[PDB]
Amino acid sequence: DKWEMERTDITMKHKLGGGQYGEVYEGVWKKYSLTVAVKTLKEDTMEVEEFLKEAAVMKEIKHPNLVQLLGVCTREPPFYIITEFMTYGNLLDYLRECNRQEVNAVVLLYMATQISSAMEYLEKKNFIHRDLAARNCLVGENHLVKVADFGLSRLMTGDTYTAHAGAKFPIKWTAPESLAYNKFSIKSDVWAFGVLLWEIATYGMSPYPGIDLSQVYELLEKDYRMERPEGCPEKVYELMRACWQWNPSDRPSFAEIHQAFETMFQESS
Ligand SMILES: Cc1cc(Nc2cc(N3CCN(C)CC3)nc(Sc3ccc(NC(=O)C4CC4)cc3)n2)[nH]n1
Repeated sequence: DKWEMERTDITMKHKLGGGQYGEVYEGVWKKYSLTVAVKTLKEDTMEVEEFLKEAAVMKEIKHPNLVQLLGVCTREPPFYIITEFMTYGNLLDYLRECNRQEVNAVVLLYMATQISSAMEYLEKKNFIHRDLAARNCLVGENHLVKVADFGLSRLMTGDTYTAHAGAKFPIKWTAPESLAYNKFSIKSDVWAFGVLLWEIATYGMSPYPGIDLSQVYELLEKDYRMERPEGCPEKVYELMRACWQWNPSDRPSFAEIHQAFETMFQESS
């Protein structure tokens, strides 16, 4: 189709992300002399049919805060996924390494607003992300933020995906129903967003610090929750806590979350 590229239309410049993100490069889309992100997938690093579905899904995503697909090479391995280049890389290192006089309270609101905007779009369009976290958000000029959207899944909003047993999750971002029953839904993304909020409010501290992963589920079922971060506005902490309701249906929608942050951000200005 229109998205398919020739592998030679692109030239690679630099390895990106120190291994933490696989075979990924800063590249050049030669025609337009445009810097792009390139992800190359060797065989035996993914199942082909599922990769193609993930690529098919990206093709339908158009939102200012979701990484924009530019093209794909999907005939002979290695496969390429080509996207717009986000200059500053992942939001986790960005929060950790930033000048906080510049990346201040109002910028943090701005970043949370952008991300919830992305998630509201996914919510409207029947997708779930299942790995929402600061490390999977990308930052560009002027604190522009985009959620990485390569591995999204089609699921009717409100329905539940039951992942296979033996599936491994990033425990500290993972909702109770997901940890216990492998059940994922837009509401488990809302849970994960709450943790993303905490990462933002703390400028990229590791969540549940010091806590053994084996004990996290048990703590949560007894209504333990991370404490309000130093400096974090109470309304924002309230949003965090609303996102970490035990009952999935008690969590707000992303449409409601984004509106709340919209207000705060425009007010903070
Ligand atoms: C997708 C995308 C990624 C980027 N930009 C960047 C930029 C970046 N660098 C920015 C500059 N610092 C100093 C080093 C890291 N490091 C990464 S690390 C990285 C690279 C790729 C992916 N993911 C993908 O390519 C998925 C879409 C196929 C995730 C993280 N990504 N722009 N657009």
